[PDB]
This record gives sequence, structure tokens and C-alpha cells, in this order.
Amino acid sequence: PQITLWQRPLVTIKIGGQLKEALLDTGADDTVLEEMSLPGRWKPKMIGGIGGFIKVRQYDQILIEICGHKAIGTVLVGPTPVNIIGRNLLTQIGCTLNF
Amino acid sequence: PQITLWQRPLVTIKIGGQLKEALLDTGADDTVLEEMSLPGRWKPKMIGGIGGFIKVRQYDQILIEICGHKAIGTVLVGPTPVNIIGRNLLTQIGCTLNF
Ligand SMILES: CC(C)CN(C[C@H]1CNC[C@@H]1COCc1ccccc1)S(=O)(=O)c1ccccc1
Repeated sequence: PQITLWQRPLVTIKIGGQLKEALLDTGADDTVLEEMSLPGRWKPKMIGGIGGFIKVRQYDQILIEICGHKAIGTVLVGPTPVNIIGRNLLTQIGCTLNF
Repeated sequence: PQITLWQRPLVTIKIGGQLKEALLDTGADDTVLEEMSLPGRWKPKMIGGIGGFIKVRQYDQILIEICGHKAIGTVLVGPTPVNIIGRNLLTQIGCTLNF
């Protein structure tokens, strides 16, 4: 599809068998998810921006379905108010910027 | 143009007679640039960031040329990890996400 920027580019995603809202974010290197449980081990990480840094847990090889497209890769889980789909998964689903 | 996301979508911008590199950030509501002087009136503004709000300077109706596309709008100047072009100006140059 083609997603407008008049509003935040929020789309529905599915992870596990859970459906959520997430932001398609070209400014984010990584995908950041709101606090949730995932199985397996993780690595500690710190990620920052305007304002500073939050502590997150890095899981690898996580499936996120985005508008029917299955992306598999690293996700960072922590105290974000919004699920953020970053370039590591946007590339997989063939997402481009166009103007 | 069409911009893929395997790398950061950093582009050259011309603002206030100066050439800069900035990140095209669909996740950003607003455009935020590193410390620089710009002509005209500005007001202090607080913006929501990681773990809290940050003080920026707000300059309205500023011309900026992105990839050869002209935008005229609000630019915030303050402590950002990188120059980011947010939806306020991305909408003006016709930017959408596609997959
Ligand atoms: C929450 C906000 C202050 C973070 N920044 C913008 C958001 C919007 N797209 C990238 C970043 C989200 O993903 C980054 C992120 C980092 C830590 C916690 C959540 C999200 S930013 O301007 O600081 C920034 C822009 C570009 C790259 C990195 C940061």
C-alpha cells in the first residue's frame, strides 16, 4: 500500500497471535516494541534520541507480520509508548520512501 | 525520487544559505535541527522526547530545500542526535511510504 504522512503512519501489525498498532519509522535503525513477553534469551541494550536513552531487551529472529508481509529480525523491547517498525524490518517488506 | 532503506535516508538539505545532511524521519512529527542561527523571530518550545521534554527554539515559515524540493514551515533548533526532517515538511515535498 501507500501510507500518507498527514497523520502518523500507524499500521496494524501481528506478532505471535497478537495484533497491535505500530509506527512505520524511517528514522529508526531498529524496531522497538512496547513491553511484552517474548521467549528465549536477550541482550541488554541502550537506545537513545532527543531526550536521552532507554534500556531495552534485544531479541533476535522475531516474526512481525506487517499488512500481510512477514518480517523476521531483531526487536528491542522496552518502555516506549508506541511500537516502532524501523528500517531493519521495513527493508524486508520492501518499504520505500517516495516523493 | 525513490529511496530505499538499507541505509539511513540521509539527504542534503539547503537551509538558511547552508548545506546540511538530514535524516528523513517518518516517525518524527516535527523537523528538528542541530544548533544554528536562522533569521527572524523564534519562541521557546518544549518537545516530547525520551524520558522527558526538551527545550528547543521554534522558527516558523522557514524555507528549506530538500532533494531539490521547496518547503516552507516550522523548524525547531535544539539538541538532537541528528538533523531530522519530520512529517510537517515531508508532507510538503510529497513524501509517502510504499510497499
Ligand atoms: C523519541 C524521539 C526523541 C526519538 N527520535 C525520533 C524518533 C522517530 N524516528 C526515529 C526515532 C525513533 O527511533 C529511535 C528511538 C530511540 C530510543 C528509544 C525509542 C526510539 S530522535 O529524533 O531522537 C531520533 C531520530 C533518528 C534516529 C534516532 C533518534
